Amino acid sequence: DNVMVSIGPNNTCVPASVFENINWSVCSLATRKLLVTIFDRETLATHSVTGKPSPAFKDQDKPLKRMLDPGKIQDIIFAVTHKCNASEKEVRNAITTKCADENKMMKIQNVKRR
Amino acid sequence: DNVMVSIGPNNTCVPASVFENINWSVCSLATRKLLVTIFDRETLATHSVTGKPSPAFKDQDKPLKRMLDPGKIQDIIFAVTHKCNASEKEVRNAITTKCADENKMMKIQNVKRR
DNA sequence: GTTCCAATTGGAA
DNA sequence: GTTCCAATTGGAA
Repeated sequence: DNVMVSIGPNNTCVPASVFENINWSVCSLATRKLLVTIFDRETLATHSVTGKPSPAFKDQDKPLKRMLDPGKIQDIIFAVTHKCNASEKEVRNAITTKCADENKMMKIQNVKRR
Repeated sequence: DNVMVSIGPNNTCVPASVFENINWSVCSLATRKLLVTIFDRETLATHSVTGKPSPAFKDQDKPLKRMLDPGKIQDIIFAVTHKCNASEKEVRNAITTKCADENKMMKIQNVKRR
């Protein structure tokens, strides 16, 4: 059987095969694995943790990214903080970085498309 | 005629009275107090952890900032990681933030002046 | 010695 | 269909 594991109070799930194979000793890698299991790469590339614009590029024409599903993010934070003993801030920083990483990859694939 | 405590292996010293009263329970607050004891405002407002420009502003001509004394910064990281059980990255982030904060205050006081 | 925060960036390893 | 880093920013609190 392919058993789904509930990772937090909002019942966001990942397969047991994924959950049991996460290295919970490295916060950032655990967070990245959950993210690519729960969200498609396109979502990660076009969304952010908070949905707020960067203060450093105010009055510009950068796309405004919407926030990732808050209930799913809350569950990821729940799981990683309880299993890695990291702070919520540490988990959120890993999500910010992963979203930025996926955005970079999307920009590359768009260049190919022309 | 006071005791100067060495906070790390490079022998960066602060007065014992300052050392004994630092808030070692909050990494960033300990770091900030060490910074204002060890460096003057002008230095904090015009220097950075690495002395390298931001990758986010390469097309702009932002003011250059020199690197804060590495021996002293290494000692600040030593002190805080040992007495607050923070990570080196956490301490360095606190330094980045304090430098940015003092740079902001310098700029504010200029507007205020004229 | 305001203090802390997260979005964006180029590029090393 | 990589991972991680630090400088800059406006603004919450």
